[PDB]
Amino acid sequence: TGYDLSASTFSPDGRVFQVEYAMKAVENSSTAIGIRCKDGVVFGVEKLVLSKLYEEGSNKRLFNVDRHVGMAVAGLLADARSLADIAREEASNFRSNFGYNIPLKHLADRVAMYVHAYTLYSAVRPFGCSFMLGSYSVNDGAQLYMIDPSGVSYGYWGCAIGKARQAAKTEIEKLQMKEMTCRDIVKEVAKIIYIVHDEVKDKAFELELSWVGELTNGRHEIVPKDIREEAEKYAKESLK
Amino acid sequence: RGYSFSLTTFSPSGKLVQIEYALAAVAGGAPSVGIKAANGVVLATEKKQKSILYDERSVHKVEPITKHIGLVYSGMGPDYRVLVHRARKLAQQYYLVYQEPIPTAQLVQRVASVMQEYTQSGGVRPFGVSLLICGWNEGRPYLFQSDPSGAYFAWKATAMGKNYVNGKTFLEKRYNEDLELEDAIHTAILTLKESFEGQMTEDNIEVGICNEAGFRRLTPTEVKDYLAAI
Amino acid sequence: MEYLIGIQGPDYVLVASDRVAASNIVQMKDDHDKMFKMSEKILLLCVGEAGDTVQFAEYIQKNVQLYKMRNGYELSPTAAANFTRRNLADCLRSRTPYHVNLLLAGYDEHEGPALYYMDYLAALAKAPFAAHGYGAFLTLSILDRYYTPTISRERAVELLRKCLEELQKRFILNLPTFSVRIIDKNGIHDLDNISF
Amino acid sequence: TTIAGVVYKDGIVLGADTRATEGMVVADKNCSKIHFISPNIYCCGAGTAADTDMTTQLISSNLELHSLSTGRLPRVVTANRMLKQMLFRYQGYIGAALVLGGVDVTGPHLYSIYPHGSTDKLPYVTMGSGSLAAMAVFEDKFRPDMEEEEAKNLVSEAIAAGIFNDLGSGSNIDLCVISKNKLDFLRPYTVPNKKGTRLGRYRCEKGTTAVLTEKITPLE
Amino acid sequence: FRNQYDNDVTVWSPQGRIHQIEYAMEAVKQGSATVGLKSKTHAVLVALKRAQSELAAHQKKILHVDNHIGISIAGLTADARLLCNFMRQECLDSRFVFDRPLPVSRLVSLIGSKTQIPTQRYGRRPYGVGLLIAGYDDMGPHIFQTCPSANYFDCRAMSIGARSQSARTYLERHMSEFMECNLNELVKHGLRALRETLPAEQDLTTKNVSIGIVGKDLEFTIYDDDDVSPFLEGLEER
Amino acid sequence: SRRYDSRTTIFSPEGRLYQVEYAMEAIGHAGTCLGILANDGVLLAAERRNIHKLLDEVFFSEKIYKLNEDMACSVAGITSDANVLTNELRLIAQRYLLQYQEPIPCEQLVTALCDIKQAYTQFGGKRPFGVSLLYIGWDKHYGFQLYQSDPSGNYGGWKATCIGNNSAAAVSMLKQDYKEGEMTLKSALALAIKVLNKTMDVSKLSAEKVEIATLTRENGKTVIRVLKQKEVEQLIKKHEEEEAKAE
Amino acid sequence: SIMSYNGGAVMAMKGKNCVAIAADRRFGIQAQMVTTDFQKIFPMGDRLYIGLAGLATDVQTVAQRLKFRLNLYELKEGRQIKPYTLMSMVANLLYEKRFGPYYTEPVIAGLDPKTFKPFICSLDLIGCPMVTDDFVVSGTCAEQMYGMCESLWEPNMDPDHLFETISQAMLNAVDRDAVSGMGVIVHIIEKDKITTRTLKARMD
Amino acid sequence: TTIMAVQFDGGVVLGADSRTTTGSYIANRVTDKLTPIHDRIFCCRSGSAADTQAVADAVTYQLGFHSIELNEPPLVHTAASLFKEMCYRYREDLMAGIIIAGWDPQEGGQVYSVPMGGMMVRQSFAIGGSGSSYIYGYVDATYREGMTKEECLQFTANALALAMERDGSSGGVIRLAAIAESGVERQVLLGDQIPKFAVATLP
Amino acid sequence: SRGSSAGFDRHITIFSPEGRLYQVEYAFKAINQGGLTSVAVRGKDCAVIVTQKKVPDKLLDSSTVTHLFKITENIGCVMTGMTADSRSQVQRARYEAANWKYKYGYEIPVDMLCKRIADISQVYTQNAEMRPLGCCMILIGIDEEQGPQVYKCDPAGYYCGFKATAAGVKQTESTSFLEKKVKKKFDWTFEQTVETAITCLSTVLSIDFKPSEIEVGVVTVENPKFRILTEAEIDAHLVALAER
Repeated sequence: TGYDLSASTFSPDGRVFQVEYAMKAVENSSTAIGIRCKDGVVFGVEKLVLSKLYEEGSNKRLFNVDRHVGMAVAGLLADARSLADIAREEASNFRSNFGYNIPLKHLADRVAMYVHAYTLYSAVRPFGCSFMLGSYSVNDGAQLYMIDPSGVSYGYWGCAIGKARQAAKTEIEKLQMKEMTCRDIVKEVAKIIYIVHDEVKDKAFELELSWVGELTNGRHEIVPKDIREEAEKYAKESLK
Repeated sequence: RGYSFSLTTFSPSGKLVQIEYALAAVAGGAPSVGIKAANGVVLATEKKQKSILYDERSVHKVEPITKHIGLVYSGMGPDYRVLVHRARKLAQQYYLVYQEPIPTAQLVQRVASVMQEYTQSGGVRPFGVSLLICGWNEGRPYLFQSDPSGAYFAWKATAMGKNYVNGKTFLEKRYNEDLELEDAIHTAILTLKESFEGQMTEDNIEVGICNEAGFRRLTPTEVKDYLAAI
Repeated sequence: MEYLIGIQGPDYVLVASDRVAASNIVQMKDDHDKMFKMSEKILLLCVGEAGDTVQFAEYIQKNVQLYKMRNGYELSPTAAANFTRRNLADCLRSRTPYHVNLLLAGYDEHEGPALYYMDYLAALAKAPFAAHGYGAFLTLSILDRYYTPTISRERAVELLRKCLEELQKRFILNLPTFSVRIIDKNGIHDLDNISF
Repeated sequence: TTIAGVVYKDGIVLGADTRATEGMVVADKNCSKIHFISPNIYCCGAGTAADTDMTTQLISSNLELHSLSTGRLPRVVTANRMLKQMLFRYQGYIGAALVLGGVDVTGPHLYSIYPHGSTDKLPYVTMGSGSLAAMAVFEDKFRPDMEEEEAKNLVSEAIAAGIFNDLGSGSNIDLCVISKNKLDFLRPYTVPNKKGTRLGRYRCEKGTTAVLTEKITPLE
Repeated sequence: FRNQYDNDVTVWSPQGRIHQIEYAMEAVKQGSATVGLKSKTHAVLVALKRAQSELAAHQKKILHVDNHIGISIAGLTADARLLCNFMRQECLDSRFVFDRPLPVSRLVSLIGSKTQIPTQRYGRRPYGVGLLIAGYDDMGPHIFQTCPSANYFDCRAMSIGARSQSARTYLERHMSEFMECNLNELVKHGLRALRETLPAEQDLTTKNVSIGIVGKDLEFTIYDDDDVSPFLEGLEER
Repeated sequence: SRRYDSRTTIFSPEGRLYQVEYAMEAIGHAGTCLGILANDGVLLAAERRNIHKLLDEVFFSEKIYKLNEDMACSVAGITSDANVLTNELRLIAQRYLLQYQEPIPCEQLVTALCDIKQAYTQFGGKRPFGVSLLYIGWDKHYGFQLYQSDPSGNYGGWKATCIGNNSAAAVSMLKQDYKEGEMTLKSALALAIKVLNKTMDVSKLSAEKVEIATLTRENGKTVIRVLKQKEVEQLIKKHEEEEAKAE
Repeated sequence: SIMSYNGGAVMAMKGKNCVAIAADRRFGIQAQMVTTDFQKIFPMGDRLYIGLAGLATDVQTVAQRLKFRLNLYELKEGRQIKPYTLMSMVANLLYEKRFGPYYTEPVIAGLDPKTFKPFICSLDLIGCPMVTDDFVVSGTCAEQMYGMCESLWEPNMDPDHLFETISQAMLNAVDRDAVSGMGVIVHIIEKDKITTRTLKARMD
Repeated sequence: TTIMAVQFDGGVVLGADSRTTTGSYIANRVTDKLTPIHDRIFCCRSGSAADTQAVADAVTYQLGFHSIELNEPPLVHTAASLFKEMCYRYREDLMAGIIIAGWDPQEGGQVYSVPMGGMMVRQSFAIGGSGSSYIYGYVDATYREGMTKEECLQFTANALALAMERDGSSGGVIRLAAIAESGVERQVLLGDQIPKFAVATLP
Repeated sequence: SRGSSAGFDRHITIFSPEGRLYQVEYAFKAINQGGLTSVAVRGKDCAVIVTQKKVPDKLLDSSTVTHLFKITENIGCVMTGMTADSRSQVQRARYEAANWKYKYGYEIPVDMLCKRIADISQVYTQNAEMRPLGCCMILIGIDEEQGPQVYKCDPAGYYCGFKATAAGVKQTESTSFLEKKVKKKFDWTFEQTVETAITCLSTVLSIDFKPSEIEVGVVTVENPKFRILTEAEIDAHLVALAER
């Protein structure tokens, strides 16, 4: 080609191909979904544990980047931890300069502009991960954004990032999620993660769940093991 | 963050091809005419204004630098804004040091030095503009051209832009030393009409004059009056 | 306090300096040279704050010798004086000032002989004679009394000895010996040390 | 130094004395203390005089940049911001105590810009050493929306009180009248004190001063 | 079709891959095998030690990071030492600021944060070393695996290096026994995993075996040439 | 970034510097400039390439630049790089004068500029200054001097030399007509216009197309002046007469 | 006072198409006279002088850096400098050292290089220009000099009366200053010549 | 200077005097010491005039940019955290006691003191300046829980009039400002509008 | 020539042998890669924005998917092109407007903010280490002396004032249609300007809009604040032009 070696180069069509290749690195990752609902946001990650020799809890893809924000990533997971620590730095400095918990819109805008800052220059490459930020407060309500390697930050009712994002989104669209509590959204999320998992390819994965919402007083926490076991039980019996 | 190497280098024949390609950008630009009269300098240019949705009174090509210095260009407009800004700042740095209006030739030296710096320094292309810099001091009018290379010439009358060589033959054929400033405005409009193609109005050209009263752009009513019987 | 003196004749510069290094009660060295050969016809005589004298003057000496190495010809004594003055004046308002009092003696082939006074602020003054130290207060009036511009160097050594005899008679510090040099067209010459 | 300014109905009248003192000795009898900033804005200067000179010349340069870049008439609030942010930036070590006044699209605006960077937008301000004499005249005789000649007479009366009541003030009254349509820079406006005329004729003649050496160096 | 995609680390391939990262992972696929593994009480690193010649000594594999953390390198030894000095400095900073041992997971997260930086900046290169990090803290023993892809792995047991697929096969086979082993059984399982990486003719001697153990009341101790003989025998045949 | 790098400061496989030789080629296509040493002066003689158009001739010369009280120069090559170099020469001469309170000798000034040109040919990755210079000057050390620099940062003392267009034929003529030690100022003016007449194959030699500057010593002062075109016409007509005396 | 360390006295005086600048000649450490030939008036052009009083190291430094910036100006600029522009150059050079200031207070006497209009000004140590039409003074005998010049200056003096006026002003002012004197050199700047005379002054 | 801000239900009432002194010379006698930081947030300035003006300008800048980023009206706690950050970071550099008072949709009318040194505390009423010392006792014996807008305006005007009576650095006119959801109502008390208190003359 | 090339001139922002800069022209193609079109028209007492609003996904929060941006209270913009590049210019425009008000005491004019963002955008086209932002920014606002102002800056750095303007895929069709509806008259009111905008967009798009499919931002001389019309208000204008 000749036009895909730099993030400071357009195609003759006007395409920055390093950004598109970073997004193709995103669509090689297993599916992470997140569903914003009436009382909160529930994330769910199809965490493929590649070897049996890893601990159950290795390579976590759900990140607490502030005590009201969570982060589900999909892509090159080192860049994901880099962006998670950027989001932590940003929420920390927001609280240190302005004196309150950062709004999820403004956190996602600042971290998306950090992501866009590596799509302009040849001295860096774009991040190879998309990620979903989810928060809850009394004023802002449930909120869910998502930021791709280009740096586009949109709001979502249900979002899906990874290799099976189309199957995940066409199963999220079947839900009237706007009128549901999080305790039903977890069973919906677990159902969708077990539906979209390919089982002839890359078997033996783990479902990594979390919520933030009313039922944690705005705190972003992973789903407890009893609720996560009954969500996986519902998803196993519903997958047939 | 930036590059630290010249993008303008020498070719085996001795050419600096990026300067010559910036000259290709200048030669494809809108025609500007400068004429140094006996008691003033006229700078006339052609507003390439298709698409009447454009606010023709929003962006000026003829553009003052001091009370007594005004520019006009041919080539890439945003590079011209950078050179306008740098020329205004350099002129006021002279005024901050010496508390005297900057001489025209000294400003042309400083802005040509800026345009030199963007032909050798790291990771830049040259400016795709030639300037026409008019000015009055010591009772004497000045007309200068700053190349994209950063070399500067002093002209009695010259033209740049599209069809610049035939415009310069026309200015060779029309200009004489005892020509006054209103005759200079007349012959500058004639030189722009020589390669205009499309019915001059008061809003698709732009004339600025410099004299002992200083530099000023002409208002479009005055330009319409200079386009009379024309 | 440390004493310098220069006397500029028609075709020579006669300089002398006290030959004493002291530490505030004791004369730790009684054969101490305060003269610094810049080039073959330039002496820089330096007194002042301890440490600053040797550091500054060896800086000046290496830059004048480096000029000769770069260029195949020496600095003129005027150029050496202005170079010394320029470095001292630049370091005056820096973090590390040099508190040094300077007599730059010199013979130029075209300009003739030249003597330069220089205080610690770096004011440069060409002079037919000059002196530093508190002994200058006692000796410059004798020099005003007896110097004529056409003085021979033998009468210059006798006038220098009058100044040093005044320092022995009237000045309060013991300054027994004086390193005496002379610069002319043949270079710098060690004369006899005036001793008491 | 006695500098002052009022806001009248159509604009600004600034005023200054013309004495420059070096110690308790008059250096200049005809100092110019009203400085050009922009064609609509001047500035009276008190304090450290080289600081006021270099400060107002720098802000005149910055507003000429600003007005060539915007193509508009510069505001007095822009000069006010530039002055107060720079004088605060230099911690009061630049002693430029200033009376800033001009007329824009929004009307007349008057400012007193202190050397630490505080500013007061007032209808009438005084600065300088004789500022309290001038402010006595202002608090005695000011009315809002006065005519032009009433305001000029008021400002020159206040500057004259500073002349005749402060030892650091004296020798002339300069005015600078700014309005929406006009700029009158009146120098001198009132000359209160003249030099007393000389009684003895001296007339030092050739041969009075003994000369040792003489050099004539011709030109062209 | 790949020649322009594999020379810089800031270049993605059209398959969404960075080839310099994969090349630096080949750099640890060609280091000598080393085995990490843990019980409920201990975490032991077991490393082969190659020698450039018969007369040369063996290049050491197991390093010291702190009194509760030890690592075993694989890949480029200068990047290994530079990264180990980073780890030592972070553990010293933790014991100076907090007067407590740095948690092993947080140190491994700092290693990931360090090594991700050159995988994204122009002209830089991935640290071509994979670590097996044995640590012990309040949350029990820990075996970690780091990659030049900057990913870090939290392992029940792990072997990296050349021919470590056979060791990973052994460790997958017998990892259900590790948590109830004592120290000596755990080190013998690690030695059998390490011995699986050898050719058919090579057997573990006191020359080519280095053992580093960190435990509950045991600081990180490296066992070398004469010290490994209480562990190497034993021993079952292959 | 390394793809887009130009590598201006690397050697050839023959050990040559490509950018220095290409800038030298650019000067080989530039305007003709020559200088001749004499016993009572040094001259410069420069072809105008910005010759015959609607130009103004504002300055005292197109191609002659005064460097201090005692030296002038003349350039051939990139006129913008030439402006940069002449400004730097003036700065070096005034920094010497600030530091020593005496005017700079000529070889020191030329050496100090050639250090900057060598610095842009060795490190920094920028293109070299594509300007050759001819330096004229008096000083108290070596007297009337004539120098010649190039983009490499080389220089040399010359008694007669030429840079620009047709410098090979010009230096051959300056071999075959110069007399070592027997040159006065007027005879060197004659030689200058002879070499300029025989190294311009286009146009009749005209006095509107050359700049000639002299550097003499009057009363202990260096007099630098570019010769007015009345004098230059008189010297060209003298050359016409001396060629009409070849019959 | 650091200004009165070396002493010094310069005044400049304006006439009828001519200016006069004058200095004392004493260089002195403090009370110790060192030389009697110290240059305090410096030529900055054909018809344009600067006179520097104050600290003698800063006298020499400001004269040399001004001649530096001036020779760069006259090479780049292609003309002699006007005296107003020289004044703004000196004011810039001194105000660059606003908090580290050159202990000198220069007077500038000159004629305009085009219309030969007389110019005098003085500056303070941080560069406040002061253009007068009669006289500027500077140095350690400033009050003496202002008294003598207010007493003796007349408007529109031919260079004979101008020389006699600045001569008597400098002599009778420096005979009341301990750290000033040891000779008075006077420059008379006309459209056709410069007249440099030194005066018979008291040497005590 | 006397500055004051009192919280009621639904908003706050701010109040300041108008005297700027240069020693004992009244340099400005009509000083506007209430500064609109945002549309429903003011600050009361006491201390060094240059310091308080520069800090109020910089917090106006930061808070306006913050509110345009977040597409929200700013909080009063946010404005006070910005004043606290700038007055604490430069606490050796500044002489600035600020009362930040305003309204926000999320928490109501709020008054925060950021005194010299740069701490920050939410208060029901806050006084500051050189003259606030003279009215500590009055505002303690007079402040009531649950006052209206008009009672808080009259209480602020009374306590300011008392402090302006005893302090020499306080005086001039009383500039009041009540900030609520509906907007900002500013008013100047002068002459007989300022509450008079009878001097105890000898009977 | 005829569009020739020599060297790296198609890869970094240096000149082609014709004097073109290919990377800037490719950024102009990158504007159209987004696939939306915005139209802004200035009245006599108003200036308005209309733009497309594609939510094809239905899991997108439609309130967050926008191209209208409040720069200051008086100045608003629509963005057209690459969304993250656009949001970067929105953050930079908000910075330059806020910094202008801080440095200068008065709000930034629309021509000065557009000049500022254009002078920022020029530097991308001259230094080779970065690419031009592939976005088109159209600022609107009310000037205190000139009334309504619409201004557009581009990836090249060209800004001009506009009587009406557009950016996007159908920019040439919108320019032709607005040359049609501007030569005869300015079609002016607040009602006629917001209808000329929606007619231009729904004419060159031929979609016959629903109120949930576009979004509108206005500035007027009476209400100088940049205000976004709601779905009810855009529905009122769609009823007003659906009855013709």
